[PDB]
Amino acid sequence: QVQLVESGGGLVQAGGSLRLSCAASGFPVKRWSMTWYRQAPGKEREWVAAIRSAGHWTHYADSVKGRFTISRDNAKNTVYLQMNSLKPEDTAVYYCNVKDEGDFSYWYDYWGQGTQVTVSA
Amino acid sequence: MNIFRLTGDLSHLAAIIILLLKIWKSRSCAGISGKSQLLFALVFTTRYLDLFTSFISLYNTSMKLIYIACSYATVYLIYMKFKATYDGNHDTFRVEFLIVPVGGLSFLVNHDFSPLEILWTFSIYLESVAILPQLFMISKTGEAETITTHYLFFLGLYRALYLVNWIWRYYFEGFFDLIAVVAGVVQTVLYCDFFYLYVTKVLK
Ligand SMILES: CCCCCCCC/C=C/CCCCCCCC(=O)OC[C@H](O)CO
Repeated sequence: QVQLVESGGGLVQAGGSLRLSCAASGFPVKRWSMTWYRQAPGKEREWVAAIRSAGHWTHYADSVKGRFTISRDNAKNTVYLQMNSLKPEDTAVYYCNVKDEGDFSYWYDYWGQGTQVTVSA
Repeated sequence: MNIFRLTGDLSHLAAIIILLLKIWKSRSCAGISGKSQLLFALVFTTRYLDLFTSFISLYNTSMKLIYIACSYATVYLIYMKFKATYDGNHDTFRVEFLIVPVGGLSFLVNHDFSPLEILWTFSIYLESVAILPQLFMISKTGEAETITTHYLFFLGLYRALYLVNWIWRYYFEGFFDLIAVVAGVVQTVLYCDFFYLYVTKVLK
């Protein structure tokens, strides 16, 4: 029902910056949330940043507070993750996930393919 | 995970079906607040107004219809079919001091000022205080012949599972809806007083 495509990943220096983008395609719903996850090699998946379809609400994991910025652009069906002052621990495959916040929509839960982000020491 | 919200909704639906069947099979709505049932029907009407608009799934549209049909049928049984057993003289709560302040609060305090967000915020706020006419009725008379133990159990399991859902989504997904959580805590505290009045006044 919804396909998500992520871009903006790659290799960058320690202290560098990157902006990821999650482009949404398909049939929309009125109220949704979008969350960025990452899965470093050998580790469990963890949430990074979270945003809703409207409002000023944002949430950032403790390890990325003050360095990452999540933002919306409904004119493009896109949500961005600005990652500033990257450290080698931020090396992971980043995934965006969109969920329908409406009732009775337990399986309207879609994920991108993932984008590699590597930070050299 | 999405297990706590699903089992919470199914527990909520079970409570709705148990009450509807209790009124139908016992041919009486003695002890039921028709005003609270009217408020719950208004919660589902304002939240699921995009029923025929916005098709997402067949489980989604039918479940919205099940809640509406069951809530409207319960209202029909209280005010039309079995109105002879409706204790109107005890269902004295002035719901104007609920709908009007909740309506004003939804326009004042919300996540985004848009018709669909205001409507959702209204149904969230209203659902948290929709049980108040039922609470004031039992507190006045000490009776709730139609309210059964299994009905209250599934309502309580519905509130407990939603609480688990808030904690799970916060810790594992970073998601939290401050409006939904604060209103949900108010609703859960009111249900606990609902359970406290039934156990202390109706039982013993
Ligand atoms: C008699 C009337 C009874 C009514 C009973 C209602 C019970 C639920 C109340 C919730 C208050 C809301 C608490 C959370 C408020 C959060 C506000 C917020 O985050 O607002 C963002 C805003 O959009 C930035 O401009």
